[PDB]
Amino acid sequence: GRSGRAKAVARLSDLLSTDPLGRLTEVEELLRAHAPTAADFARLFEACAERLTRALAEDRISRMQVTLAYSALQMALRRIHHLPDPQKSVGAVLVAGVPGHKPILEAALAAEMLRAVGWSTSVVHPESVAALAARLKTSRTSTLVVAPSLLEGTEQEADTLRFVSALRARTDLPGLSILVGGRLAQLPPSKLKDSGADAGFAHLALLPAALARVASS
Amino acid sequence: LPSLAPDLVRDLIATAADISLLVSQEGVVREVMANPHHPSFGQLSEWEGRPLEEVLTAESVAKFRLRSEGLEPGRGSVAVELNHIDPRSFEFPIRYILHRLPADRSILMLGRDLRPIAEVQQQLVAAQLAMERDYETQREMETRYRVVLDVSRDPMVLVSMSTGRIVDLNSAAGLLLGGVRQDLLGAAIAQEFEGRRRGEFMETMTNLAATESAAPVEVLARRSQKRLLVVPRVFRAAGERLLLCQIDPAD
Amino acid sequence: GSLPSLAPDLVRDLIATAADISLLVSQEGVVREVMASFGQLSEWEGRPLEEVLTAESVAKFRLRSEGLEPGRGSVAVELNHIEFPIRYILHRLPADRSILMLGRDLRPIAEVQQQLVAAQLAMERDYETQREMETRYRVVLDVSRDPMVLVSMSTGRIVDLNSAAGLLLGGVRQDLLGAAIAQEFEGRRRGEFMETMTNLAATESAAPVEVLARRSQKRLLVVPRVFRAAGERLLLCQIDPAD
Repeated sequence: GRSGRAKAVARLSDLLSTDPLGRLTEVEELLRAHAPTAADFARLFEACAERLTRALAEDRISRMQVTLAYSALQMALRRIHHLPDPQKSVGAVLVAGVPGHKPILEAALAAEMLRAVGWSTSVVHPESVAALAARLKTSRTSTLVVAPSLLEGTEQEADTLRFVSALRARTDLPGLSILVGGRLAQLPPSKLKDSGADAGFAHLALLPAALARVASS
Repeated sequence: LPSLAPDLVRDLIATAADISLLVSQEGVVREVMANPHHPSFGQLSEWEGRPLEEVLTAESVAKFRLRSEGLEPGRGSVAVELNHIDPRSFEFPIRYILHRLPADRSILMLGRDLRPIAEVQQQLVAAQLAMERDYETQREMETRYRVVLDVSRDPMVLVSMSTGRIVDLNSAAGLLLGGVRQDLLGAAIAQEFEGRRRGEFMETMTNLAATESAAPVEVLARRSQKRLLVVPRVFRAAGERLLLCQIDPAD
Repeated sequence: GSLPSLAPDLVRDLIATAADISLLVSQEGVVREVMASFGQLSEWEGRPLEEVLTAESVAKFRLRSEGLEPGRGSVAVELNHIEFPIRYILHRLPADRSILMLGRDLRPIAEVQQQLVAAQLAMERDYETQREMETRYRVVLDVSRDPMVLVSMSTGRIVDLNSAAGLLLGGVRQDLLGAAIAQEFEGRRRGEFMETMTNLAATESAAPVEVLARRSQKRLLVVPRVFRAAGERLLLCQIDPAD
């Protein structure tokens, strides 16, 4: 019940840290019960990721183990949430990772949340800024969501800043709206504007709120 | 163990570990000790004279500081997984035990090579990426399916082989049967046709589909009470079977 | 030569922690000391080393160690105990001609790799169970008697069609895949034709464009619809005979 709810983050983190593939059914069971929407899944995943990050920092688990956990989460996600891309759409959006990073689960969750509220969505894990710009132009998409890697280190922040700057430095993407997450979105809001992003989502589950703000202005 | 000369001591350490680093109290790499019997790491001498922190990732810097700052002589640290940056910008992991040496408070780092594990990790990440790229292709195809089915003037109904219930259809089929979409989705297909029952109907359509140059089946729709003709086809989707029925007026 | 002087107990502990298993073996072949989840191995001390090696490994150890001299380098040999394999690096110590065997267990790396391989296989199999929409799309398009052609708005080329459309256009399906759609119709050009289609689709008028198909020489009526499909911009043409 709500007892189950209170225990979900701890139970999931344990399962993911020990035998994620062998106990994948239990992982799925917990997420089925406590993640009725992709936004709920995002809240639970991000909480677990903080715990896994700390465990890795204290050497209680290895990067290999985090990799197994992440694969199991991806499998669990696809057993539960897989919305059609909406045909009656409020707009088009592209979710991308930063070159040199693989936010596969985070980008998938971003796409689920955006599809759930009516956005026609595509997802790209681009090789470069140029390749991403090409995809934006071909799909005629003017809104870009940069998916953060919750289980990768702080080098991604400077990488994302260089990424956003590089995008803004171009002249072939006029009017592009850019949303960023992770640590960059957690700064005081005044700092956010300098980076070149139009809005930040401080947690993955706050992405719809951020997109709604950008779409308004 | 008997009495040991310094050169021999160095060689024993260098060959007991897969790789070992001697780092000054200040944090400068003093020596990279190669095990010649272990797969090469390439030239790492360039690390010598440079701060250890130059060759570690940010989380590994913090982890090194965490396990070394309070580390006193007498016992090794807990094992620490550190991620290195190679001179050629290669990134590789080593699991180290740290020892504080009492004579000069240097830290000797005794390593186990994790490169083979990292290689297989990269294969798994690549497969995760490939699966999600294919997932997105399926989403394109699902929209194509939706549009083709809905726009098609050819009346079509899709039925689950397992339950015998309608799983999809288009408006053209709905109009012939005499029902709206939401009422027909989930409905037992046999009960849409007068005189039919699930067992015999499903078996009849399944056998008929499995023949060549089959004739359409005459049915009488329960709702519209219109005489219709049905042509069944059977295919496998996601492990289970679907029955696709094309429906035409008999008159 | 940067290491400071190291006390003997420390040297022992550095070796013990760096290696997975180390054996000090007397000149005469007796295990003097074992330093190591391996099992106790306490019983090995005081026993001849050959008693704890397979016969193949006895032969290998004897060959690699007989010519091994102090201060003349070290030698690596893979040995199996009475079975499990260990990479041993052998040094002969000068004080007493004992042999120090520095062992690396490569089983853990192997098992960790197997975990990752099995995870990959399981993940790939999970996605195998959800590839249904491409199949549904193919079957519905193929079975449908309503003539339809799907065109990439990005490239202006046919991406798919059914046999009913093929008949009207005048070629088999496989020959029309990839064809520029405007060039199938006499007097049409890519730019102006796509504009015509896009404009009509937005009007939702569905009042058809009259074309003459090049291959079949049939006059046709084309009704366009435009849609987005997970990042792909597509044009669907429904086709009917005109004359």
